[PDB]
Amino acid sequence: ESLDSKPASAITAAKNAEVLKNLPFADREEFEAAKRGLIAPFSGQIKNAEGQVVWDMGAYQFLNDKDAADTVNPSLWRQAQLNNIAGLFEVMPKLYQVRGLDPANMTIIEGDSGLVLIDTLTTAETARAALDLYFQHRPKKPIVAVVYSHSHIDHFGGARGIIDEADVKAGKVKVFAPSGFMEHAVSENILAGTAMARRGQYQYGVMVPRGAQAQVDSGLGKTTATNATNTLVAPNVLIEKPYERHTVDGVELEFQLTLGSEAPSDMNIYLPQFKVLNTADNAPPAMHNLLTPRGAEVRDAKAWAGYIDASLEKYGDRTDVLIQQHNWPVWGGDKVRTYLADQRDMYAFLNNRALNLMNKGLTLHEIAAEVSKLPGELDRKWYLRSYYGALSTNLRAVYQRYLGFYDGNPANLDPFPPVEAGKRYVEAMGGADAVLKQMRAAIDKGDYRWAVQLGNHLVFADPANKDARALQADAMEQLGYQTENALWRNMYMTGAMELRHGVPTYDSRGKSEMGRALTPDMFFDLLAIRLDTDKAVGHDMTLNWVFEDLKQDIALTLRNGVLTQRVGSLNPKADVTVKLTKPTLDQIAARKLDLPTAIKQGTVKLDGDGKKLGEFFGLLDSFSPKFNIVELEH
Amino acid sequence: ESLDSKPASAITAAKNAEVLKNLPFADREEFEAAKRGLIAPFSGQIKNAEGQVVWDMGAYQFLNDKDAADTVNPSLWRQAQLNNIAGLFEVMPKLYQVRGLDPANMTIIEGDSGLVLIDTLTTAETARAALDLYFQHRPKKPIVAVVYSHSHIDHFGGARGIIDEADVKAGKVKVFAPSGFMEHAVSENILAGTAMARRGQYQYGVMVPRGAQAQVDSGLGKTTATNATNTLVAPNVLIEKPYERHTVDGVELEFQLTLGSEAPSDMNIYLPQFKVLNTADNAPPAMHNLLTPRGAEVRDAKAWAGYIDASLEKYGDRTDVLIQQHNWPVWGGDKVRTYLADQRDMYAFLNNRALNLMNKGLTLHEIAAEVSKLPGELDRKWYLRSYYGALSTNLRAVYQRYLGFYDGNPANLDPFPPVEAGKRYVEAMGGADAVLKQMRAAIDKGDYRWAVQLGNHLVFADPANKDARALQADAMEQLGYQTENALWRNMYMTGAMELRHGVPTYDSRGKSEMGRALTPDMFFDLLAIRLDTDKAVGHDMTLNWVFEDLKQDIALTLRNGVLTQRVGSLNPKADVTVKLTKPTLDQIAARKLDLPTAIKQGTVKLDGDGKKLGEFFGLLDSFSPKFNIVELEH
Ligand SMILES: [Zn+2]
Ligand SMILES: [Zn+2]
Ligand SMILES: [Zn+2]
Ligand SMILES: [Zn+2]
Repeated sequence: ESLDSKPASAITAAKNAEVLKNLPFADREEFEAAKRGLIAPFSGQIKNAEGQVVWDMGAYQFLNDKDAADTVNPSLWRQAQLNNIAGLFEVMPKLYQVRGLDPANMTIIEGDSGLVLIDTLTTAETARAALDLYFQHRPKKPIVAVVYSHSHIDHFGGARGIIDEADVKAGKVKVFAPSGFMEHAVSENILAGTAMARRGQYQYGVMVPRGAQAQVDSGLGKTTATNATNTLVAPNVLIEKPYERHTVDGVELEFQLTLGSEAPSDMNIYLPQFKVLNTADNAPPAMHNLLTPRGAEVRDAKAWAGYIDASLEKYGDRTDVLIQQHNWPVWGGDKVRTYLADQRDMYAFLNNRALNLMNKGLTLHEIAAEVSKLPGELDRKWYLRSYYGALSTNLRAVYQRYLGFYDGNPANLDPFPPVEAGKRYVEAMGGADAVLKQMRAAIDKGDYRWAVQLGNHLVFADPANKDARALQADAMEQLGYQTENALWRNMYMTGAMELRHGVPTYDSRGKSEMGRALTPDMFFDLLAIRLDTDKAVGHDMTLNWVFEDLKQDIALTLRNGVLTQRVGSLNPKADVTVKLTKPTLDQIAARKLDLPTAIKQGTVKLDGDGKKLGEFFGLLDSFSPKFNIVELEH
Repeated sequence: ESLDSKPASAITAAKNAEVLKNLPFADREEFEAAKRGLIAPFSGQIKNAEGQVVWDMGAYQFLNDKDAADTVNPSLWRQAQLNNIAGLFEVMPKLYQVRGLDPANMTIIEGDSGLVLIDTLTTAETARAALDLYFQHRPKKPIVAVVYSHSHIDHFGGARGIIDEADVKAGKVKVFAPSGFMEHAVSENILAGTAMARRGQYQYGVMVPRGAQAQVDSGLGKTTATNATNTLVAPNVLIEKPYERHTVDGVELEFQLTLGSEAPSDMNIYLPQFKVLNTADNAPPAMHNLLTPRGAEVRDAKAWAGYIDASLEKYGDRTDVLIQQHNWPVWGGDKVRTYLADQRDMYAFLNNRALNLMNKGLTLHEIAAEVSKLPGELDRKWYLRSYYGALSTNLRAVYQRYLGFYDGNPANLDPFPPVEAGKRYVEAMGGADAVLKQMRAAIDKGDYRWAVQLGNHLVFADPANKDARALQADAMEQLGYQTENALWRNMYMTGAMELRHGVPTYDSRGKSEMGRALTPDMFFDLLAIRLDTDKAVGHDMTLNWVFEDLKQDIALTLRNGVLTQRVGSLNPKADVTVKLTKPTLDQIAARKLDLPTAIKQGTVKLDGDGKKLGEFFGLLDSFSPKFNIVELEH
């Protein structure tokens, strides 16, 4: 049995051929929108300080000006080509977008004395790349204001690389965000972060080769940046009212809090002077995720559609062009009004149809099966295709949000873990060789869907079964070939790759400098997750922390192996008090500063049982960002 | 194959005998707390207008002063025995509680001139019955104020039976609520209502007969009311700040907002005069659900633990007795502080341990299997047992909250619907007879857990297979006999019953009057759900609605078979304009008033396409509330 990337099968290639028939020949239209406004194209490479490639558009050369392979769905192929159109873009004078040098875009407005920015890109390396391309056709000006459209890494991540941390702590540089920015940014990207990062490797297929048999696109971009630095710098102006007009450096900004939609903290941005609406990530030219593959809190389709409807109302007529922080803009008032209404109708449908079926008694997989397409004319639009988010996932995601993972059927109340259930299903079907045969029968029958369900149990029951991995991976690869959904493809490809070759060595949050923005309370929130309950039981203790610089007081309490904290108080009878400053912690947190060293320097002062601090730090786990996904631990 | 309720199996009874030894012997402590303050006991019946029974405590007589049967887990039997302690209780002079006439409790505070209430129970009938019992021992006074402690039907559903709609509308009776009450109460109980009510039939085993081989208790109560009226009356004063003091009828009320925890809209109530804390449903004497079986939004254990630690800090030192809106109070400051400390550690642990393992790479069923108990002394407390919420469910609920239903493994990206998967697995195992063989072997082995997974496949493949159904029911029954979890037992019993004798004809929301509180926007949010998209595809149209009494305008738009709405505006080019009143709408809504009848009456003015209004109402589906759960749909 082979561990090589197989070609498209008879059945795969045919399925893809059929798609050519079913796709509407209203082509070129969108291509015209992709290309319009282009100044300096980019098809090169971006490197970090050590010389490693962080972004590389050149690897996608194969998509360009060619027809679709059988190893790719034609619809996705098209979308993949569109995201290939990258570089520097003029919308209107004084208004620029840098596309295809990050999964995200960067919108820069040429202010009076300086510059106003919308979004910082994913990484400090891409951000400075973006600006570098800008300054190369436009005059050099400093940065007066930055706009975080949402609490998403691909937008706040490139921050520290283009703006100084202290100009924001002082106020010389104003930074605009949505309400509850910091609390949600740190949850998604830090508190469940190790899981999120690793699952994310599947979402964008980051370690998967770029080719027609492998990695082609990520729907709203190509993929993400590799071996680069995730930064985080907290905002100084928190927009908390539903609408707000602010003015800075001679630019008028109309903000629309779209909280709870695409991000838990998210806002749109309108520019009166230009007659332009920035929907951020709220209306991309592809169905978005209500539940992201990397893992996040479910999003609200209902609120999502209302916010789009609000945009359509409040700015629908006074807009000539709509620009987003992902993909190309849409030109002409008529077209934006139609676009937004279709976008609204989409998310509204997801919510309403799912809720319709729920009250009809359908369970999440039933619903996903029963709704095969968007209703009416929404089906025929290129910008509502399941390229990023899946109609199916999204329908399940509504059931999740309103009712949960449990389907109501007591037979699904307490499912067996994958290893347990695998072993039992294999036995039930006659053992390894019996299922292997059934797998082959299904791969020949071109039922790759069932083959993976079959193979999954087997690989989990016996991960040493080399013929099971090879088969499972082939079945997945085929599913990746057939799928319209750029994200699904990435996941099926990364699946196959890791079934075959194991888990590659790479940390998504290796270079990360996001722990700088962490307040002490967010830090101890992290330590609570880090703490090993089982070891910690028996070692009950209380710890006082006084942050002399921030004049902050936190009371940590470890009881029954559970860690809890009180911000703004101190326990009198605490076992130890730790007097220090934010930066001192910062270096203990990034492992720069040795425990016994710190006490000698005078940088950490102790009152009580010092051996308690040491023993408390001993009780912390560290998380490997390199865990198994398609086979069992470790 | 038999369809009768089977007795305990040798392994089941054995398992249940072992519980006796491992349960802590410090019984009686909890009984003394439940009995304390009892004035008037209740074991009676409560009946509706048509004389049907809505609530019967005497049905549980079998539990009283008797030892546990082999068909019920001893720990649960204890819990059941405590929930049998029902009636009117004095907490302190001027402070009374009505327990065990409803799944929830009623707190009654005697004021300067009238009565201050906390929660109104589930139904008009029970609520009236609670006040009867009170007035039978305390002086008849009017209700001056009501407090909705959270947006759960067991706390707001009985309001209309005891206070007047227009009195609240005017401001004579102050009704307090936590921020966003209406929004979340109408969402959970009306928008997703038919699903939630039916799934709720399982959660409380409503149609399951009460006895040792069937229904016995529901953790924080016995069950819910049957054949009763759910009401809803919108509050007039909303608590928006984290803490608020209010004095009404000479009663000092401190509110602590605890939004996101047990309920989206939720708060605690401190009574400084008394030195008592009402923790509503935030600290019941049992683990609570982070994800409820009936179905609702996931709950935030992190917040949950945080709010408790807040109560502990801000009220723990000035609290002599803690009272709850379910179960008995806890007496003694030292005891309440221990109690709240333990409860906080619990929800903190749930969140933190799950998140720990998540970052370690474990999936939801893996973490469920890995964590078998609460840590340290938390395991040893009666008030933290999984009687209501399950430890496994809650662990899975943390996974759901932060990551979602998808485990990251692409094999599980696109699962088959129950029927599809069932037919395939059955085939893969060698068809009905072969799987029935395997089922039989599993029941003999005492593997009731595996049996139900096996049988579910079969029953869904062919719901006419009476052996399958009968076996699956027996296995479900044993699982029910074994479980400590009141909710799970209910679910397993209801399932076994419906597998055997089908779904009985009962509407939980039969007498419901919750549509009366619905404002027009709410009513249209409901219609968009009710709308049949396939049908309404092709009938695109626009409707203006003007509410003469409310002075409110609503712009309905139906596009691509999807219904959206705009509040505060009218579209000038609408196919029709309707000018009416809220009462008028209600009567058409409750089906009491025909369409053409109303038009004639002058209560409904049309402006445009008259035919259109008719063709719009004929596009809405009706939900049957009797859908199958343990087998595929009708
Ligand atoms: Zn985003
Ligand atoms: Zn983005
Ligand atoms: Zn509740
Ligand atoms: Zn309750």
